[PDB]
Amino acid sequence: MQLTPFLILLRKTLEQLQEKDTGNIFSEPVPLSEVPDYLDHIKKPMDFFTMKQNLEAYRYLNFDDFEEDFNLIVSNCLKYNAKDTIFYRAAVRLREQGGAVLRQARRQAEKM
Ligand SMILES: CC(=O)c1c[nH]c2ccccc12
Repeated sequence: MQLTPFLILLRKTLEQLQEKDTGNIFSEPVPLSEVPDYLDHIKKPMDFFTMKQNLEAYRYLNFDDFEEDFNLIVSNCLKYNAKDTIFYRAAVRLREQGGAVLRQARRQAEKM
């Protein structure tokens, strides 16, 4: 299995996931200056910009590596934000719509 086609696939998949986050609330790290209690609750922050950096640093070499960080984006947001917020429901929506993107992309990776 070759590295370059796999990274091309992950780049495309990341772009498709970012397209689902229409408010761009997951595009960059949660601003810790605005939420000093965030790290009291969240052990490993994650966001799409950090994922892009990890991808280009060759830190994702299987689909699980990539999907685990996506799941952190979702789970951190569900954990930190109250159920009655836009942010919480945006993580639900991203889990649902992004899971579909991920299933098709993992299938492409399995074809490699
Ligand atoms: C994705 C997320 O939880 C957040 C994204 N931006 C934020 C700002 C304040 C509190 C939380 C957030």
